[PDB]
Amino acid sequence: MIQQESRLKVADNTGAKEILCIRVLGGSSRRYAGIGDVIVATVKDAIPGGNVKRGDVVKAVVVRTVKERRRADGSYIKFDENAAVIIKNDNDPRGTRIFGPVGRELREKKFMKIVSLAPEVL
Amino acid sequence: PKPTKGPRLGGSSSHQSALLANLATSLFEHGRIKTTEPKARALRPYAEKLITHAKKGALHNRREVMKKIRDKDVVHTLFAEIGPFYADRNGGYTRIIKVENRKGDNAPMAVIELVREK
Amino acid sequence: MNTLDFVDQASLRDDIPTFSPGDTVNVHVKVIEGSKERIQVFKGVVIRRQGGGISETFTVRKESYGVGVERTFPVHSPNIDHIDVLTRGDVRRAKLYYLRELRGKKAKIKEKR
Amino acid sequence: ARKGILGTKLGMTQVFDENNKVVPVTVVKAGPNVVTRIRTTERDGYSAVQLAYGEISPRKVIKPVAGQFAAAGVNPRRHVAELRLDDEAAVAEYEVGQELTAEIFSDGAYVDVTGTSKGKGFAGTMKRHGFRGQGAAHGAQAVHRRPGSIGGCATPGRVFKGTRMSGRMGNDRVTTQNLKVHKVDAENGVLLIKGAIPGRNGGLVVVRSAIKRG
Amino acid sequence: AVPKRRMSRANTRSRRAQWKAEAPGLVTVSVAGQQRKVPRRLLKAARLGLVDLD
RNA sequence: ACCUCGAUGUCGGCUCGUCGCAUCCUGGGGCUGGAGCAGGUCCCAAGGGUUGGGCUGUUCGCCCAUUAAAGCGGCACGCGAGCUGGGUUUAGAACGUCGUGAGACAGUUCGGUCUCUAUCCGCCGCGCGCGUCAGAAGCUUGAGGAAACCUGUCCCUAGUACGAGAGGACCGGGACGGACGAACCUCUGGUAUACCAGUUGUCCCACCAGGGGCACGGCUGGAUAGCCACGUUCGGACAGGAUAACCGCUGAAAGCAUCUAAGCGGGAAACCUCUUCCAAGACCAGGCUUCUCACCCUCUAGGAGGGAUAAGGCCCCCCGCAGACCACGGGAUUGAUAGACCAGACCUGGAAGCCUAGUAAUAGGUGCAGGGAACUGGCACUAACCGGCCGAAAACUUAC
RNA sequence: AAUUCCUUGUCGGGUAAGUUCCGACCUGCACGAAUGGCGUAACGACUUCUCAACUGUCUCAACCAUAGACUCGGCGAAAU
RNA sequence: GUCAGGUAGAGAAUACUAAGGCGUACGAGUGAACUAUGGUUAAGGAACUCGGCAAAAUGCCCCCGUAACUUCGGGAGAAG
Ligand SMILES: [Mg+2]
Ligand SMILES: [Mg+2]
Ligand SMILES: [Mg+2]
Ligand SMILES: [Mg+2]
Ligand SMILES: [Mg+2]
Ligand SMILES: [Mg+2]
Ligand SMILES: [Mg+2]
Ligand SMILES: [Mg+2]
Ligand SMILES: [Mg+2]
Ligand SMILES: [Mg+2]
Ligand SMILES: [Mg+2]
Ligand SMILES: [Mg+2]
Ligand SMILES: [Mg+2]
Ligand SMILES: [Mg+2]
Ligand SMILES: [Mg+2]
Ligand SMILES: [Mg+2]
Ligand SMILES: [Mg+2]
Ligand SMILES: [Mg+2]
Ligand SMILES: [Mg+2]
Ligand SMILES: [Mg+2]
Ligand SMILES: [Mg+2]
Ligand SMILES: [Mg+2]
Ligand SMILES: [Mg+2]
Ligand SMILES: [Mg+2]
Ligand SMILES: [Mg+2]
Ligand SMILES: [Mg+2]
Ligand SMILES: [Mg+2]
Ligand SMILES: [Mg+2]
Ligand SMILES: [Mg+2]
Ligand SMILES: [Mg+2]
Ligand SMILES: [Mg+2]
Ligand SMILES: [Mg+2]
Ligand SMILES: [Mg+2]
Ligand SMILES: [Mg+2]
Ligand SMILES: [Mg+2]
Ligand SMILES: [Mg+2]
Ligand SMILES: [Mg+2]
Ligand SMILES: [Mg+2]
Ligand SMILES: [Mg+2]
Ligand SMILES: [Mg+2]
Ligand SMILES: [Mg+2]
Ligand SMILES: [Mg+2]
Ligand SMILES: [Mg+2]
Ligand SMILES: [Mg+2]
Ligand SMILES: [Mg+2]
Ligand SMILES: [Mg+2]
Ligand SMILES: [Mg+2]
Ligand SMILES: [Mg+2]
Ligand SMILES: [Mg+2]
Ligand SMILES: [Mg+2]
Ligand SMILES: [Mg+2]
Ligand SMILES: [Mg+2]
Ligand SMILES: [Mg+2]
Ligand SMILES: [Mg+2]
Ligand SMILES: [Mg+2]
Ligand SMILES: [Mg+2]
Ligand SMILES: [Mg+2]
Ligand SMILES: [Mg+2]
Ligand SMILES: [Mg+2]
Ligand SMILES: [Mg+2]
Ligand SMILES: [Mg+2]
Ligand SMILES: [Mg+2]
Ligand SMILES: [Mg+2]
Ligand SMILES: [Mg+2]
Ligand SMILES: [Mg+2]
Ligand SMILES: [Mg+2]
Ligand SMILES: [Mg+2]
Ligand SMILES: [Mg+2]
Ligand SMILES: [Mg+2]
Ligand SMILES: [Mg+2]
Ligand SMILES: [Mg+2]
Ligand SMILES: [Mg+2]
Ligand SMILES: [Mg+2]
Ligand SMILES: [Mg+2]
Ligand SMILES: [Mg+2]
Ligand SMILES: [Mg+2]
Ligand SMILES: [Mg+2]
Ligand SMILES: [Mg+2]
Ligand SMILES: [Mg+2]
Ligand SMILES: [Mg+2]
Ligand SMILES: [Mg+2]
Ligand SMILES: [Mg+2]
Ligand SMILES: [Mg+2]
Ligand SMILES: [Mg+2]
Ligand SMILES: [Mg+2]
Ligand SMILES: [Mg+2]
Repeated sequence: MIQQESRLKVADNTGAKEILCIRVLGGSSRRYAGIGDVIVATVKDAIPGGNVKRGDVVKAVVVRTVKERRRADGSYIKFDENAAVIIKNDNDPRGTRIFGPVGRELREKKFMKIVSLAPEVL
Repeated sequence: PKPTKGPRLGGSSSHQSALLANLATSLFEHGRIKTTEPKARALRPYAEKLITHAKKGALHNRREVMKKIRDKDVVHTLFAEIGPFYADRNGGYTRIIKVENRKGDNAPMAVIELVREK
Repeated sequence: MNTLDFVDQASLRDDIPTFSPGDTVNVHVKVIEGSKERIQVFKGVVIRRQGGGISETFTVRKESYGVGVERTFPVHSPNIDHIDVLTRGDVRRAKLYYLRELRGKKAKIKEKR
Repeated sequence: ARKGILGTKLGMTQVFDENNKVVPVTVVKAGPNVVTRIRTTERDGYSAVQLAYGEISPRKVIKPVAGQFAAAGVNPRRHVAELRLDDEAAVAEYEVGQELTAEIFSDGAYVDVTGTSKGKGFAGTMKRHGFRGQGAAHGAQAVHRRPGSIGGCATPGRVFKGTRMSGRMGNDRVTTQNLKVHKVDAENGVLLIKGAIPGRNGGLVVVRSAIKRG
Repeated sequence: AVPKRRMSRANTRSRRAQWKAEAPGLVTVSVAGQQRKVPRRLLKAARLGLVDLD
C-alpha cells in the first residue's frame, strides 16, 4: 500500500538499491499500489558502478508490501518490507536476477518473467 | 459489570470506582442506604457481584472481595452473615426503591436495601 | 446458543490438530497453477489465533531468503488440507507480535518441556 | 412476477464455495408469511398482496387489527407489509390464506433487500456528508470540523434549500440491490445472501426479487 | 450577534408561552388508615413508609 | 463620480458550493486538401467527470509524472459575525536613492494583537397544537419533489476493412479495473478510561504471602462488544416516448426540382418514464378496511355547557444498537424488558493455596487454570406496581 | 549584494521537476574604505537554504475520556 | 523574611508520602453535533504549509571514541 513519496527497496541486481514513488499507474487519481501494481519512480540511491544511476526516472513493479493483502480464498500475505523490481516498458525486469520471495499476485498480472526468476513465490 | 455508557459517575473514571466501593461498603454495613437514583442503579450490579463472591466460600473469593472493597469488618460481615444468608437465593439480592427528590438540586433520589425475605 | 451456530456447524472442519501460538507447524495449502493442482507447504511459527469458531483465523510467520513473511489463514479453510505440528513452543503470550521486531537467534522459541 | 417475502436479519457469517473462495453472507430468517389481503385494480386501484410476518400474542393485538385478521381468517402476526405487483395475472396465484416460504427463491437468484438502516444520531457534516475537514495545524482556529462557507455575499443573499448541513442521520429505508442468494436452507427456513443487509440484528427486512437482474 | 430590532409583544408572548410546567399525575395511597395522594413513582415507597406525608 | 467616509474589511489559499455555455473529456453529426490510423473546421449537446507534486507570497506562470480530460467564466474579481494571514497598508531597524534637514521612495530587506453569548429572514434536523364533518387503528395510492448518472485498459471480431509499405479500424461481443457513493461488521485493521497480564517509584492493608491508592488508564504487551476505514458487499443499468443537429420518404405552389407547404419516418450521456428515497396541511387535505358504535345532568328546550365512558391512546414504570430534550421502538406478572444467577462463545494467558527442586532469584505440578463487560441460551431471584389522565356524531337539498 | 529596476541576468551544483539557496561572472539603475572596507574562531529564543531521525502536518481520518454545549432544579445578566 | 520530616534522587527538581492542612461556597444527569484539554492510531512519512507551525523525537549514568576550523581557550556533551 504505497503512496507517492514512498521509498521501496529495489529487489533485483540493476544496481539501484532504493527508489521513491512518483505516480501509481493503472488509473487517473489512483492512490495506493499493492503487489502487482506498476509505479513510476525516481532512484534515490544506487551503487555508483551500475547502469541504473541515481536520479534516473524508471518504471518499477511492487512485489512485496508491509500492509496485508487479502486473497480471494480468505487468506492473507504480509511481508516485512516494501520491495519493487525495476522493469522495462515491455513489462519485464531490467535486471537479470530477483532477490527475496515475491508475492503470488504477479502471476495474474502477467509478470511471467519475475515469477519465474524469484527464488520462491508467496 | 457492564461499564457506564455515558460520562463516568463521580466526574471521572477513577472517582466512579472509589465511589462504588464506598457505596458498597456502606450498603453491606447498614443494609440500607439512600443515594441518588443513577448512583443506586450503578451500585446494584456492582454490589451483587461482591455478594456472589461472598456466597461461595473460598480464600480466593475472599481475596477478590478484599481487592475490591478495602474494609476488613465489612469483609468479615459479608462472609459471616450475607454469604450464608443468601445460600438459597439465586441472584437479585438487592432492592432499589425510588424516593422523593432532593431539595437543593432536585436530584432524583432512591434507596437501596438488602432483601430479607429468603 | 450463539445464534448462527445452526448455519455454521455444517462447514466446521474435523482433523484440525490442537495448536497454540508459539507452535512450529507446516500448513499444506493446495494451489492452482493454471488449473493444475499442486501442494505448497508453509512452515513457520504460529503467532496468533483470532477467535471466532468458523471464522477462526491463525497467523504463521516464516523467514524466507532474508525477508520475513506472514501468512494468515482461516482455520476451517478448505484450501488447507493438512496442518502438521512439528514442535511445541514455550511462550507466555497469546500474540507473539514482538517476533516481527526480533531477527535471528533472538527470534527463537523455548522448547516446551 | 416479482416475488418477495418478509423476514428478519439474524446476523452474518462466512461460507466457502466449491472453488474454495470465502463468501461473506448475511443470514435472514425468511420465516412463514400468510397472505392476509389482495389488492386489485377493480377494488383498490392497484395490484398488490398484503402479507403478514411474525409471532405475536393475541393479548397484544389491538381490536381493529384483530378484526382485520378475523376478516382474513388468519391468526394475527406482528408485522404486515405488502408487495407491489404489476398486473392481475401476477396476483392470480396469490389467495388470501395461503403460504409462502424461503423456497420461493433459489440458488443464484438475485434479490433486492429492503431494510431500515442503523441510527447514527445527530451527526456532523464530516460524518454525515463526507465533508473535507479543515487543517489540524498551521493556525486554524476552532474550525477543525466545521462546514465553513454556506453561500455567497448579498446575491443570492440566502442559503439555497438543499444545502448539506448537520442533523439526524440513519434510520432510513435502504434498498440494496442485485444481492446474490448464496443458499436457501429450505428445511430450516433460512436463506444466506452474499453481502450486507441494512439494519440491526433481528430487524425486519423485505427480500424481493431483483428487477435489474431478474 | 445582537438583536437588530426590539421584539414585538406577540412574538415575545409566543415563546414565553412555552416556558410552563406540567402538573404531576397523582394516585391515592392509604397510610395510617387515612388517604393521601402521591406520584405513582413514589407509590411503593409510600406503601412501606419511606416518604414523609406531612 | 450615482449609494455607502456617526465604517460596504482589502489579495491569495482553505472549506462549501451554486449557475451559464462561449464544450476540456464523454455522447450525436455535416464538410474535408477525410484511404485506414489519426486529424482540421463547423453544428447539436451542460448528465456526470475534470489528478497529485517542484519552483514562487503568489493569481498568473514555468516545469515533473500522469489522465478520457486535466474547460472558461458569473455569483461584493462568491465565500474572514466560516478559517488563515504568506501579500498589501501604522508604529522598530537597516541598505540603496533623493533631500541641508526633519524626512521620503507604485525601491528592497528583517519584525509586527484578525473581536462578537444569533434577535429576524434563509438553511439543516426535531417536536407541540389544531385541521382533513363521529372517535380510533392497520395497510396504502401517489400529485409534487429530492438523489443518482463519470470512465479506462486488455482480449475476440481481426493482423480483417483500407493501404505501395509502415501502419490498421467502423460496428458487435467478452473479461478486469480507476475515482465516486451507499449499506454493513463475516474477514483484515484501528480504537478501547469498570477486560486480562507484566512491571518501576512510593504509601498503605500489623507483618510474610497476596493485594490496593497515586504517578497521563504510571508505563508496557494483548484485547470481545459497540463505533469505524485501511476492510466487506452492492450501484451507475436494460428498455420505452418525444426530440436537437443531422439524415430522409412521398410531394405541390413553379408541367422538371426541393425533408414541408398537406402528410410519414429515423435521430444523443440533454428532456419524459425508467432505478432509489421523501411524500395527502396534495385545503381537490385522498383510497381499502377493521374496531367502538354509547350514558347522564344543567341552562331553557332552541342550541349550548358540563360530566362519566367505549375502541384507543398518554403519562408513571423496565429498557433499547432509538436518542441533545422530545420523538421513535419493545416490555410490563396471561412477563425473559433490564439487572443478578447458571451455562456457553470469546479475551487474557496458566490464579490463589499447597507440594516439590534450588543457597537464592525462580521453576515444575495440582490445571486450557483463574479472572472477566457488551454476544447467545436458560432462569421470575430483583424491579416493571393494591394507577391516574384523556378520549365517540346537528342538519339540509336533489338524485336514488 | 539586507544594495540589481531591468530580472525568474548567465554558467555550474542541488530536485523527478530550483523565481529561494550555494559558488562564480561583471552591464555596480543606484558598493566602497571609521555614517569604516574586506575577512574572521566563539556566541544567537536573529534571518535564510539543506540532510538524517521523527512523527495525525498530510493522504484521510477513526475512536476514547474530561470541561462546556444538551436536559432537570436554584439564582440570574448583556451589548442591541 | 524565617522553618525545611521520610523514601527513591545530584538536588530546595520530580513521584509518593509524615506532621499539619484542605475537599474553597451552585448542583444532579446525560455515550448528540461542535469547541477546548489529554490519549491511541494500520500503510505511507513533510506528499501539509508562506514556513516541519504544532506535535513526534533525542534526553540519565558509566566506559570507548570524537571532525573541518581556530584567536590554541575552544568547536565538544561534536558526531558515533
Ligand atoms: Mg464507553
Ligand atoms: Mg460527552
Ligand atoms: Mg457534570
Ligand atoms: Mg489513576
Ligand atoms: Mg482464542
Ligand atoms: Mg483532517
Ligand atoms: Mg480562539
Ligand atoms: Mg486548536
Ligand atoms: Mg461576510
Ligand atoms: Mg435574495
Ligand atoms: Mg455631477
Ligand atoms: Mg443613500
Ligand atoms: Mg465610506
Ligand atoms: Mg449607523
Ligand atoms: Mg457595520
Ligand atoms: Mg450604519
Ligand atoms: Mg461558491
Ligand atoms: Mg453550443
Ligand atoms: Mg459543454
Ligand atoms: Mg464528438
Ligand atoms: Mg467531423
Ligand atoms: Mg437524465
Ligand atoms: Mg518557495
Ligand atoms: Mg465556478
Ligand atoms: Mg472576493
Ligand atoms: Mg469570484
Ligand atoms: Mg476573508
Ligand atoms: Mg477575521
Ligand atoms: Mg505579514
Ligand atoms: Mg519606521
Ligand atoms: Mg546627503
Ligand atoms: Mg410522480
Ligand atoms: Mg457511509
Ligand atoms: Mg464480531
Ligand atoms: Mg482488532
Ligand atoms: Mg480490573
Ligand atoms: Mg494484609
Ligand atoms: Mg510483600
Ligand atoms: Mg504498586
Ligand atoms: Mg493517598
Ligand atoms: Mg493497555
Ligand atoms: Mg495495542
Ligand atoms: Mg466500535
Ligand atoms: Mg413530382
Ligand atoms: Mg421542389
Ligand atoms: Mg406543497
Ligand atoms: Mg387520511
Ligand atoms: Mg386510550
Ligand atoms: Mg410505549
Ligand atoms: Mg459467564
Ligand atoms: Mg498461579
Ligand atoms: Mg444474557
Ligand atoms: Mg373527557
Ligand atoms: Mg353542523
Ligand atoms: Mg540573496
Ligand atoms: Mg544598489
Ligand atoms: Mg532574480
Ligand atoms: Mg540554475
Ligand atoms: Mg551564488
Ligand atoms: Mg560619521
Ligand atoms: Mg553607504
Ligand atoms: Mg567615512
Ligand atoms: Mg559596521
Ligand atoms: Mg560581507
Ligand atoms: Mg563569520
Ligand atoms: Mg543574547
Ligand atoms: Mg527575534
Ligand atoms: Mg473516508
Ligand atoms: Mg460537561
Ligand atoms: Mg436552568
Ligand atoms: Mg525532600
Ligand atoms: Mg515539588
Ligand atoms: Mg491528617
Ligand atoms: Mg445529552
Ligand atoms: Mg486531541
Ligand atoms: Mg500512522
Ligand atoms: Mg507503524
Ligand atoms: Mg526531510
Ligand atoms: Mg511542499
Ligand atoms: Mg522541501
Ligand atoms: Mg502543495
Ligand atoms: Mg516546534
Ligand atoms: Mg513533545
Ligand atoms: Mg569523543
Ligand atoms: Mg561544528
Ligand atoms: Mg554525547
